[PDB]
Amino acid sequence: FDLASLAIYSFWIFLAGLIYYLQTENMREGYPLENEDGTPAANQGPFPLPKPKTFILPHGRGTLTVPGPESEDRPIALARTAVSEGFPHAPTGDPMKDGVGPASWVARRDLPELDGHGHNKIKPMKAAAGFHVSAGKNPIGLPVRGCDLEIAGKVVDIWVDIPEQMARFLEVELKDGSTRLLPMQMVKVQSNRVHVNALSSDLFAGIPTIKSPTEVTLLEEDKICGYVAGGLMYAAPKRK
Amino acid sequence: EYQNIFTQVQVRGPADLGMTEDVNLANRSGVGPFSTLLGWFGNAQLGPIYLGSLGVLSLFSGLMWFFTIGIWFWYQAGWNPAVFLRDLFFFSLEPPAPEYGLSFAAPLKEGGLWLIASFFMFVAVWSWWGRTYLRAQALGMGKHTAWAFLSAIWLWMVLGFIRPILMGSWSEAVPYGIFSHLDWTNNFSLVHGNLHYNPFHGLSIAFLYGSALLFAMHGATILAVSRFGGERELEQIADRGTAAERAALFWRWTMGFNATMEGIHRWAIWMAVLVTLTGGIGILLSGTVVDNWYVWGQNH
Amino acid sequence: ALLSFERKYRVPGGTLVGGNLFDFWVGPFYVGFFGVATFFFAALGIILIAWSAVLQGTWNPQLISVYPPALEYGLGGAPLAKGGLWQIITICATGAFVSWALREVEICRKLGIGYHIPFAFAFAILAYLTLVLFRPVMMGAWGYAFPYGIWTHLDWVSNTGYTYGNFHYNPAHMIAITFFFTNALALALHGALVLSAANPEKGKEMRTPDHEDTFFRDLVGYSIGTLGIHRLGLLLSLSAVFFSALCMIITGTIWFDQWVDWWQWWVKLPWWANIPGGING
Ligand code: BCL
Ligand code: BCL
Ligand SMILES: CC[C@H]1c2cc3[nH]c4c(c3C)C(=O)[C@H](C(=O)OC)c4c3nc(cc4[nH]c(cc(n2)[C@@H]1C)c(C(C)=O)c4C)[C@@H](C)[C@@H]3CCC(=O)OC/C=C(\C)CCC[C@H](C)CCC[C@H](C)CCCC(C)C
Ligand SMILES: COC1=C(OC)C(=O)C(C/C=C(\C)CC/C=C(\C)CC/C=C(\C)CC/C=C(\C)CC/C=C(\C)CC/C=C(\C)CCC=C(C)C)=C(C)C1=O
Ligand SMILES: COC(C)(C)C(=O)C/C=C(\C)CC/C=C(\C)CC/C=C(\C)CCCC/C(C)=C/CC[C@H](C)CC/C=C(\C)CCC=C(C)C
Ligand SMILES: CCCCCCCC/C=C\CCCCCCCC(=O)OC[C@H](O)CO
Ligand SMILES: CCCCCCCCCCCC[N+](C)(C)[O-]
Ligand SMILES: CCCCCCCCCCCC[N+](C)(C)[O-]
Ligand SMILES: CCCCCCCCCCCC[N+](C)(C)[O-]
Ligand SMILES: CCCCCCCCCCCC[N+](C)(C)[O-]
Ligand SMILES: CCCCCCCCCCCC[N+](C)(C)[O-]
Ligand SMILES: CCCCCCCCCCCC[N+](C)(C)[O-]
Ligand SMILES: CCCCCCCCCCCC[N+](C)(C)[O-]
Ligand SMILES: [Cl-]
Ligand SMILES: [Fe+3]
Repeated sequence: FDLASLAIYSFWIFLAGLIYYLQTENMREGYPLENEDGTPAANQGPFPLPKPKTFILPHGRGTLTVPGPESEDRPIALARTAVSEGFPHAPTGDPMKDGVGPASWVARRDLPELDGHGHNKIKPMKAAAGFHVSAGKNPIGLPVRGCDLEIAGKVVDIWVDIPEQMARFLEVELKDGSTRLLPMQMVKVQSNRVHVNALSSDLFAGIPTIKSPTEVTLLEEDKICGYVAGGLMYAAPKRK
Repeated sequence: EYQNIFTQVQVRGPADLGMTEDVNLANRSGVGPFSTLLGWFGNAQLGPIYLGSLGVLSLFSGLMWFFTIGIWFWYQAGWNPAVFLRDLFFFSLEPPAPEYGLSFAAPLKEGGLWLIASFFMFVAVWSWWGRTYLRAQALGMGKHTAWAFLSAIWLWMVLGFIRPILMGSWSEAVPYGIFSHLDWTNNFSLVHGNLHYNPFHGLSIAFLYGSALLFAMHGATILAVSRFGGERELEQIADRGTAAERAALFWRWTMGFNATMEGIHRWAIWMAVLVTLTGGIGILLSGTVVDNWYVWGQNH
Repeated sequence: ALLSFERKYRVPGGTLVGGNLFDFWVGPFYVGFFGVATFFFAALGIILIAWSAVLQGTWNPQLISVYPPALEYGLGGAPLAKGGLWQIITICATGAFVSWALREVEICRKLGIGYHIPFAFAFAILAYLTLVLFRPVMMGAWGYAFPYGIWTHLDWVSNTGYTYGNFHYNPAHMIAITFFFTNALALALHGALVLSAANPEKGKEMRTPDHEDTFFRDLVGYSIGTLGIHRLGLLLSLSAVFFSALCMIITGTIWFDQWVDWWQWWVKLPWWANIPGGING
């Protein structure tokens, strides 16, 4: 029972408590577990639910307390494929339009994210005084091409994260004159074109639209990004 | 498929002068140039930097440490620039010999200079710690950075100050040299019966390896959901989005459990600080309480 | 059981093999074909470990050790008790690691996310194969691989390193270490920065990412950004492992002397090589 033996025993005790604390802290979202019918699950695990904490959000946007009563706050167009638990739930309609699977989106607040000074974090470059392309290929004017090798539109503007000085969306003008946003992370800027592998040219029109031409909300961002990511699975039929 | 490792199109605007809060704007420099080079991988803006009394003190004190070791290397090199560059990695500023114990009466060339350099390094590191605390305070932020820094300071304090004192001799401290401080590390293990069998050293390794495991996991995860804006982690904490959900579901389906967007950063900060926290303990017990770790290990 | 938000993501599709045959979950775990493969290899390797323990004569996990064949076996097969079990367990381990990664790929497809995670895991796999496959083969014997034992495999590290003096002087070893230390440095800072912004001083509102930027510009005059730090962390951890495999694949294959001798090309440059004085004069 020398001093070194007690240090290492003490530490293992400390570490078991640290793990217990870290795991409960990581249960402030998505818990309690549910059955596939929405009801609470009987077996919740050995770790209990943590006690609520409160974040005071800046810009008078309220406060968040987690854990709290959870809600999807949106309809889910899926149906059970098995009586037993553990099997896929099959889309009942058009999964890209119904926003399920890889096309899923979360019902975030229908407000734009703000920067430290209370201004919209993301802005079209035509509304961002002083911003420009400093390196690489400027995609404005370039045609946008889908996974079917057809042209869907041309890039008309870039939406930039101003505090971070980063391109986040390409505003693409469609054949009918309207525009859509494309995640910067899902496009390939080439010399003479912008290639989007996730969608076919005739699926750009289906990208959810924004209600203001100079701002995009967190809800809109989730709907846009989910739709485009869902094309990798659901637009593959006509992928050249 | 675009992978988001390097920026495709850089954009640049008016420099960001930053948040004000209670920062004393008198001590902020001007903005530096933009770096297209860094812009491919991160932000291209350089500066501004805050520079108060502590920063100046840390900076000046840190350069005195640097210069102290330097003139000693030029003296070992016989003042020959050719010899200086040849044997740069072999030069070493060693602590006082065991004979002097914990005395500061060691002549400069027999560990007296090592004591001066250690004083400047001591002032530079601790003033820099105070800097990480007050910079966060001035912005109203938590002090998680200063506390994580203490963990690294702990191991440095044990190696060069706490343990030598408990051993009763400055000669137990580490020398200032590239190759010399590697040799010190190798001899420390041989003398103490193989550190592989110091359990706090094995724990330290588990957390070092685990820090690379966790950052690869976390970095790769955030990039894989950056198509959903996953890197904007603070707003994902205040308003969970599909980025945070897919990230959690990937790991739940893979290994059976998962984190939250906030909770993963608690896993991270503890994984990293436990490296130097356990390591400092293992060193502090070597030679004070345990002489031979292998032999000690065979009784437990 | 599911997370409150999980159901909408549990759709069919994304598999690479078997269509919908293995497209289901057991509790939280996704199966898929490579979930079955993983289970097969893992179950088989664990039996062979228990079998080695019986041949060894102990059931204490701290003493079990499966050794590779003796050098005299070269790169041929060995009898089960004389290195064969190590050989079969190395096959099973490889099967499990690779199956695990392809399962992760199937989970990326169902969730519509990038493939960065299995890509990063493949670096760890490459490092395992460097030590148990590439380096033994280039050296001509399985015995150069390390034994599967909790403590015996640390002895192997020490024996292998001291065969070349102080392994510290392996220059690729230095680089790998630098990335390991820098990675833990960067992980600690990143965790602390997010938490300091989400959990500010008492009586304060949640901070913004602009505060995170400002804090680091105030501290060191530069902020890499919210995206760049995750890029950086991925890079520091993989680079560390890359140079680790590199520092070993060259040890015993193209370099055979003590690693401190490698640094003589600098010391013995014929111009200053003979200038008197210094450490090497
Ligand atoms: C990497 C270069 C060297 C090496 C050098 C060292 C040194 C030096 C040390 C270790 C240590 C450990 N090593 Mg080793 N080790 C190597 C290869 C391996 C491999 C492998 C398959 O390649 C494995 C699985 C291990 C496993 C282990 C653990 C017993 C221990 C803590 C690791 C850890 O937490 O890492 C980070 C990972 C995590 C935090 C995630 C969790 C991982 C858990 C802990 C893995 C448990 C594996 C289990 C014991 C073995 C398989 C069980 C099967 C059911 C049969 N080593 C090679 C040969 N390893 C330390 C120790 O205490 O050893 C006694 C130590 O000091
Ligand atoms: C006396 C010993 C020698 C020495 C000799 C060696 C030797 C010999 C080697 C190293 C290697 C390493 N040394 Mg050295 N080294 C020494 C001193 C040090 C010091 C120090 C501070 O003194 C440090 C910091 C290091 C640092 C390091 C790293 C660069 C590297 C280990 C990481 C690695 O490769 O991971 C690679 C990662 C892996 C192997 C993990 C792979 C995991 C697989 C894919 C999955 C496993 C799954 C698991 C079984 C599942 C469990 C599931 C359960 C649910 C838990 N050495 C001294 C001088 N060192 C090693 C190296 O570079 O290897 C390539 C190596 O072989
Ligand atoms: C590449 C950078 C770092 C990294 C990254 C990394 N590791 C990863 C991943 C990533 C990105 C994953 O996605 C994957 C994962 O799911 O993690 C939770 C994983 C993973 N990294 C793990 C471990 C691990 N990673 C390590 C290191 C690293 N991982 C690097 C430092 C280390 C060490 C020693 O440093 C370990 C021990 C696992 C927890 C997990 C992979 C789990 C897996 O493959 O599961 C399927 C296999 C089994 C369930 C077991 C099979 C059993 C075998 C048949 C028998 C065992 C034989 C073995 C040779 C025994 C030897 C023991 C002795 C050496 C003591
Ligand atoms: C930002 O977003 C993030 C998250 O969400 C918001 C996260 O959630 C995570 C995950 C990370 C954590 C939860 C932290 C804890 C992890 C650590 C410390 C790593 C170390 C991990 C471990 C020690 C666990 C290892 C576990 C296993 C290997 C599982 C055991 C294996 C089993 C049971 C077998 C697997 C099952 C099958 C193959 C299928 C079954 C087969 C049949 C035939 C039935 C990350 C990285 C993240 O960035
Ligand atoms: C042209 O070149 C010039 C001359 C200009 C140069 O400047 C060249 C300079 C260099 C090339 C610098 C080279 C630098 C090195 C080789 C540094 C290597 C450093 C290490 C390996 C780090 C080891 C540090 C470990 C120790 C022993 C740290 C001591 C810290 C203690 C906690 C402090 C102890 C304090 C003491 C004893 C007393 C002081 C006061 C107190 C209140 C405690
Ligand atoms: C161009 C360089 C100028 C001088 C540099 C000084 C030396 C820094 C050394 C190591 C720390 C590595 C830095 C990375 C740590 C960043 C932590 C983090 O999470 O940052 C995210 C972002 O900055 C929040 O918005
Ligand atoms: C590195 C050690 C990791 C240990 C983590 C242990 C925590 C496992 C939590 C399982 C419970 C999860 N569940 C069923 C409640 O969702
Ligand atoms: C010695 C290392 C200690 C580990 C550091 C862990 C960070 C948690 C501390 C929370 C600090 C919060 N606070 C009150 C200062 O804002
Ligand atoms: C924060 C995550 C904690 C993970 C803990 C991992 C434990 C690794 C086991 C190492 C065993 C070392 N020891 C004491 C036997 O020498
Ligand atoms: C010693 C390390 C072991 C940690 C491995 C964790 C196993 C899986 C975690 C629990 C998931 C399964 N569960 C409890 C939800 O049924
Ligand atoms: C190494 C890559 C993975 C593929 C190898 C598959 C071998 C194991 C066979 C398991 C499948 C068995 N079964 C009956 C479910 O098809
Ligand atoms: C299923 C994946 C196979 C990859 C190769 C596995 C490497 C293990 C090598 C063991 C050598 C044993 N044997 C019988 C071939 O001599
Ligand atoms: C040395 C070869 C074996 C490495 C394991 C291969 C499987 C890892 C998963 C593939 C990674 C490629 N990617 C980016 C398409 O996911
Ligand atoms: Cl300051
Ligand atoms: Fe993060």
